[PDB]
Amino acid sequence: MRGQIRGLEMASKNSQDGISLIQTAEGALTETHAILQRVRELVVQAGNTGT
Amino acid sequence: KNLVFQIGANATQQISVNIEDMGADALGIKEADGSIAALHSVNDLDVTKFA
Repeated sequence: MRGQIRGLEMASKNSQDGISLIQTAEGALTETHAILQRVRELVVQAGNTGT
Repeated sequence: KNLVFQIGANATQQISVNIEDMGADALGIKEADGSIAALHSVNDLDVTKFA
Protein backbone atom coordinates (compact mmCIF):
# COMPACT_ATOMS: atom_id res chain seq x y z
CA MET A 1 0.00 0.00 0.00
CA ARG A 2 2.60 2.53 1.13
CA GLY A 3 4.67 1.72 -1.91
CA GLN A 4 1.71 2.67 -4.04
CA ILE A 5 0.73 5.64 -1.80
CA ARG A 6 4.17 7.17 -2.05
CA GLY A 7 4.14 6.37 -5.74
CA LEU A 8 0.86 8.28 -6.02
CA GLU A 9 2.33 11.26 -4.21
CA MET A 10 5.21 11.30 -6.68
CA ALA A 11 2.62 10.60 -9.39
CA SER A 12 0.74 13.75 -8.49
CA LYS A 13 4.07 15.54 -8.45
CA ASN A 14 4.98 14.23 -11.91
CA SER A 15 1.57 15.07 -13.33
CA GLN A 16 1.63 18.60 -11.96
CA ASP A 17 5.05 18.91 -13.53
CA GLY A 18 3.44 17.68 -16.74
CA ILE A 19 0.95 20.51 -16.39
CA SER A 20 3.72 23.03 -15.88
CA LEU A 21 5.32 21.91 -19.12
CA ILE A 22 1.96 22.01 -20.86
CA GLN A 23 1.00 25.51 -19.77
CA THR A 24 4.46 26.77 -20.64
CA ALA A 25 4.18 25.55 -24.22
CA GLU A 26 0.50 26.53 -24.23
CA GLY A 27 1.08 30.18 -23.42
CA ALA A 28 3.95 30.25 -25.87
CA LEU A 29 1.72 28.90 -28.64
CA THR A 30 -0.97 31.39 -27.69
CA GLU A 31 1.51 34.18 -28.26
CA THR A 32 2.66 32.54 -31.49
CA HIS A 33 -0.94 32.46 -32.57
CA ALA A 34 -1.44 36.12 -31.74
CA ILE A 35 1.55 36.89 -33.93
CA LEU A 36 0.02 34.83 -36.71
CA GLN A 37 -3.09 36.97 -36.45
CA ARG A 38 -0.88 39.99 -36.99
CA VAL A 39 0.77 38.15 -39.85
CA ARG A 40 -2.53 37.63 -41.63
CA GLU A 41 -3.28 41.31 -41.11
CA LEU A 42 -0.02 41.90 -42.90
CA VAL A 43 -0.98 39.34 -45.55
CA VAL A 44 -4.18 41.16 -46.36
CA GLN A 45 -2.21 44.38 -46.48
CA ALA A 46 0.32 42.33 -48.47
CA GLY A 47 -2.32 42.01 -50.98
CA ASN A 48 -0.42 45.21 -51.92
CA THR A 49 -3.75 46.89 -51.40
CA GLY A 50 -4.13 45.39 -54.81
CA THR A 51 -1.46 47.34 -56.65
CA LYS B 1 -0.17 46.30 -65.06
CA ASN B 2 -3.67 45.06 -64.11
CA LEU B 3 -5.07 47.46 -61.51
CA VAL B 4 -5.82 44.66 -59.08
CA PHE B 5 -7.56 45.38 -55.74
CA GLN B 6 -7.31 42.50 -53.24
CA ILE B 7 -10.17 43.15 -50.85
CA GLY B 8 -11.58 39.88 -49.60
CA ALA B 9 -10.00 38.33 -46.54
CA ASN B 10 -10.08 35.08 -48.52
CA ALA B 11 -7.64 34.31 -51.31
CA THR B 12 -8.24 35.39 -54.93
CA GLN B 13 -10.94 37.87 -53.85
CA GLN B 14 -9.60 40.56 -56.16
CA ILE B 15 -10.97 43.32 -58.33
CA SER B 16 -9.58 43.94 -61.83
CA VAL B 17 -9.65 47.58 -63.00
CA ASN B 18 -8.46 49.27 -66.19
CA ILE B 19 -6.72 52.60 -66.77
CA GLU B 20 -6.21 53.71 -70.39
CA ASP B 21 -6.91 57.45 -70.70
CA MET B 22 -4.47 60.30 -71.37
CA GLY B 23 -4.16 63.42 -73.49
CA ALA B 24 -3.05 61.43 -76.52
CA ASP B 25 -6.06 59.10 -76.06
CA ALA B 26 -8.91 60.68 -78.06
CA LEU B 27 -10.53 58.71 -80.90
CA GLY B 28 -9.47 55.21 -80.04
CA ILE B 29 -10.27 53.76 -83.45
CA LYS B 30 -8.13 50.82 -82.30
CA GLU B 31 -5.09 52.78 -81.16
CA ALA B 32 -3.88 56.23 -82.18
CA ASP B 33 -4.44 56.47 -85.92
CA GLY B 34 -2.07 59.32 -86.70
CA SER B 35 -2.57 63.01 -87.38
CA ILE B 36 -6.24 62.16 -86.96
CA ALA B 37 -7.98 60.25 -84.17
CA ALA B 38 -5.37 61.04 -81.50
CA LEU B 39 -3.09 63.87 -82.56
CA HIS B 40 -5.87 66.31 -83.16
CA SER B 41 -6.14 66.07 -79.39
CA VAL B 42 -2.38 66.50 -79.16
CA ASN B 43 -1.32 68.56 -82.17
CA ASP B 44 -4.65 70.28 -82.99
CA LEU B 45 -4.88 70.06 -86.80
CA ASP B 46 -6.83 73.38 -87.03
CA VAL B 47 -3.90 75.65 -87.88
CA THR B 48 -4.25 76.85 -91.47
CA LYS B 49 -4.94 73.46 -93.06
CA PHE B 50 -8.47 74.10 -91.83
CA ALA B 51 -8.76 77.32 -93.80
